[PDB]
Amino acid sequence: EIGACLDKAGIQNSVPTTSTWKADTEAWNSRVSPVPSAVAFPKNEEEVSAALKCAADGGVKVTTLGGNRSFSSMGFGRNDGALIMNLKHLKHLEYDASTGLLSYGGPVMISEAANYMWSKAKRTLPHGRCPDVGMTGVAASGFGTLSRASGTVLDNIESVRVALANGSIVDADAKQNSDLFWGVRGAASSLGVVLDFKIKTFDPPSQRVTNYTIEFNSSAKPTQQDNVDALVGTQTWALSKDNSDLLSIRFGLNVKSKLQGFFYGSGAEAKTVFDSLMKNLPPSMVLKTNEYDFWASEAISTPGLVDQTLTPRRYFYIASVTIPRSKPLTNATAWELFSNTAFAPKLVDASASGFVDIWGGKYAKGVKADDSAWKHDNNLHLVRWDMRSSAFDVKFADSTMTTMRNSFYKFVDAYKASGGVPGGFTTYRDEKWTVEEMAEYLYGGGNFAKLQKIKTAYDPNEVFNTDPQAIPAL
Ligand SMILES: *c1c(C)c(C)cc2c1nc1c(=O)[nH]c(=O)nc-1n2C[C@H](O)[C@H](O)[C@H](O)COP(=O)(O)OP(=O)(O)OC[C@H]1O[C@@H](n2cnc3c(N)ncnc32)[C@H](O)[C@@H]1O
Ligand SMILES: *[C@H]1O[C@H](CO)[C@@H](O)[C@H](O)[C@@H]1O
Repeated sequence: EIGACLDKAGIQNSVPTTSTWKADTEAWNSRVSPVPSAVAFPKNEEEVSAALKCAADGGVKVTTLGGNRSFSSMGFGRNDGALIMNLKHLKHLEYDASTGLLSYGGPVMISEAANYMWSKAKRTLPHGRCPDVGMTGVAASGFGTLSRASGTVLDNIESVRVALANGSIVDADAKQNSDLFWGVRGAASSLGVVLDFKIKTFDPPSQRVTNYTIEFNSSAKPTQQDNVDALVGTQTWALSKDNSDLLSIRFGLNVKSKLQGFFYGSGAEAKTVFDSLMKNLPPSMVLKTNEYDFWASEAISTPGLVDQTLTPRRYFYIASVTIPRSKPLTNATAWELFSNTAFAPKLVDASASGFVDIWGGKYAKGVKADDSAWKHDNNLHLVRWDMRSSAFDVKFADSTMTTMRNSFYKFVDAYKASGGVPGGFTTYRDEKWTVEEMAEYLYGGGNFAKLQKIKTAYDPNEVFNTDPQAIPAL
């Protein structure tokens, strides 16, 4: 039926009959498998509106595909029976030297954007650390090595061009369709088919880049306390006058934790930075560094960048929260994090691992709660803990993910108990959030109500409600 309306309009489409149905509806997380009603492949903006009319006519719900690297298979549902908007014909990358803006859309990959910007203008741009993530999907937040210095991916979106539920295609930015743009910066999937993003680009912040590892020396016998002190001390440094936003810090959460990242600088500059950080750390930890040119370092931070490499599918689950600078970790809450992650009993049939990405810095201090639908003002930490099996065709029981989830939220609850009001990270959204949880974590500070108001205005028939976490209308 939906497939017949589409065929009527001249729109290339896949339905369960089509010989390529299986390949066209394969999501990245093998644990979450939406069966959609159809996949549309519009060739221009006319076909985008014509496909949405078919869905509106039929009552079919719509979601649109980015790079198909959702940690929770969001791009295909997750509810069954949706129309999938595959924008592969609208793929583009265009750098406007007058504005410094990169314009992009369709299933454009992080690695593709970086290689273009590099060979076009020897420039960089905010991006995550997986090469095959879609730039459109990661603009729901997006944390990279330069984010302490330059903001998240979402923070650098200057405008979008959106196809709406009734076929109108509009431009939105801070000056025009401003409430829709606000909503798109955090709830894009609930609001339109976004056909174009404009992200700000940057000259590399240094010629040379020092990548580093800080870890306990091989003879140290680190306890839980030693690990806590390394985390709290890293926090102390980031909050100190010694802090540099040119230092990315991924704090690997393990019984022998370690810090890894990149300093955008060389020579004595890095040595002064590393020195003030080490002096905040347990005395048994040791620093190791290497030095590369800027572009080579990008292939280190984003492995597989230069060959635009693909990531294997995973039987996967992630839970994540942000720590706002309004409640930094205390030794007690830092302790609860370790007890529930690295020092938790191992999972019977999955590997759990993760890190605290250190956030903070000047840019985040100047993000206001209401700058976007996604509330991300003045964050200090990004906590990620995930589980995976060894192979996409190897599963772990639901009860295993339950156990892991209850442990992580024991930490979150202790953090709350300490006074903290944890936030969320859209690209690391908890697939098991209720709406109550999704609003508190992603859309706090009264953002959610304003979000519903914008939803009710721009999609009142809930065409864009393919997921239990899609924003409901009034
Ligand atoms: C590394 C790896 C290996 C994976 C699988 C994910 C990673 C990652 N590294 C990350 C990192 O360093 N930093 C991050 O912040 N996130 C990282 N992620 C997670 C990744 O950012 C997210 O999973 C993100 O959702 C990926 O986006 P995607 O490739 O576009 O995935 P989908 O195609 O499934 O879309 C995601 C979500 O957004 C909606 N969407 C996409 N494109 C849209 C347009 N044009 N208009 C409207 N809505 C759009 C999808 O419908 C879906 O809800
Ligand atoms: C999408 O459309 C298909 C074909 O009409 C249905 O079978 C499905 O249940 C969903 O409504």
